[PDB]
Amino acid sequence: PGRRGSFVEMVDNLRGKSGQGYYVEMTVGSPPQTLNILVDTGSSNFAVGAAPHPFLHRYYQRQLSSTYRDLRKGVYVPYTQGKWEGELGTDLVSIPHGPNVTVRANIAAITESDKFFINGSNWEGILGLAYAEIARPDDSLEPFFDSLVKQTHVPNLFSLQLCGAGFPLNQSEVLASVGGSMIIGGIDHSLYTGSLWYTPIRREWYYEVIIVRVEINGQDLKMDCKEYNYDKSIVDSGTTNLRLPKKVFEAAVKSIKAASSTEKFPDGFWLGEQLVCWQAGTTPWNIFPVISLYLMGEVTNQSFRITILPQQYLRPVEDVATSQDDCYKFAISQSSTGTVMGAVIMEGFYVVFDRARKRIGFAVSACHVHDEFRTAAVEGPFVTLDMEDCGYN
Ligand SMILES: C[C@@H]1C[C@H]1CNC(=O)[C@@H]1C[C@H]1[C@]12CN(c3ncccn3)C[C@H]1CSC(N)=N2
Repeated sequence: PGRRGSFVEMVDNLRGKSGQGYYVEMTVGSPPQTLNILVDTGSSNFAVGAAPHPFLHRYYQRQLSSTYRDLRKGVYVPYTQGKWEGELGTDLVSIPHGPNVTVRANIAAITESDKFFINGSNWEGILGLAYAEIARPDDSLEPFFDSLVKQTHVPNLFSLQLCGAGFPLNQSEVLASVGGSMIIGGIDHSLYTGSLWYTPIRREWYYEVIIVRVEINGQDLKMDCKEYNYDKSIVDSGTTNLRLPKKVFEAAVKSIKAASSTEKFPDGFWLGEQLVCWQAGTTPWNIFPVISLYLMGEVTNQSFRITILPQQYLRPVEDVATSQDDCYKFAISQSSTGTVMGAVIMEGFYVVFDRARKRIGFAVSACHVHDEFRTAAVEGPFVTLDMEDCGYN
């Protein structure tokens, strides 16, 4: 049967790119104040700029909202590479290109920050879509999606199609371009090809999953599978890169270098810091390997795999000269906090966050970048034993 798309009202509601984030339009307050909001599956707070900042063109003005409620409590969120801090309250919230509902939700009004807002990103706040366990300051602060489900008939599921262009976008192009879809309350069949395969959500905190096998061009990385999930593996639209635990990163980069050895790149490239450039149109995709992550299936002793191309893990960037060369950064990097399946991974796939059934679905994205010879893939099943043992305790 032909694939019908039954969520037209939400298709194409995102903008952005992997390096700066994908965002959706929201409104807060009465009368509605429009803000662009980063979709972040790796955190659980709805937090919006609420005071001037050099990188904000607008911000939430609580004094202008008749429906604002002050919770008279602060929240401070320091993290590895930045901080956000603010004041808790509630207000009415809508998603214009979302379900036709308005809900009362917690909002952290950000008053101070450090390397949080991104120059030219076009977003003014973040929508943490993960679970209450990791909400700040504590799990009593109900996340937005939990409020949405509790207050409306919206089904307890959302799905993301993040669409990488495969080439750089400036602020102008990125403002005019469709960056993907967030389907609130359903699955839109127009956004993917082939079958959806589901992996269990291991625990409802982050969107935690279990990786059971890794291959580079079909060659097994051959690590103890616990290494792949040390100390967790998560799906995080608020991270650019595929991030891998130190040991796994070292093994993966060794293998990717070996596969790509017909061309030599500086250390700075492999450290994700330095761009590589080729003459227009000549990027040698074929010398770079595909990468497969096998995920625990829903059936006992079954796994499936997702396969990405260099068109996913090489992130398009602009040159210093803004030349006609095609340039990229290596978007795989080291983690000390587990595997992070970030935006560059997610760009390969339509990802279904099936909270109701405690599972995450993957299918090949209708908007993934590929070439005439290779495409991204989601394939199964494989017989895989002792998969629970891959999880870290
Ligand atoms: C793809 C986009 C270009 C990337 C920029 N990403 C971001 O600015 C992300 C929103 C942030 C955070 C908000 N963070 C946090 N940690 C604990 C509790 C609440 N918030 C951590 C911080 C980094 S990782 C993450 N998923 N979310």
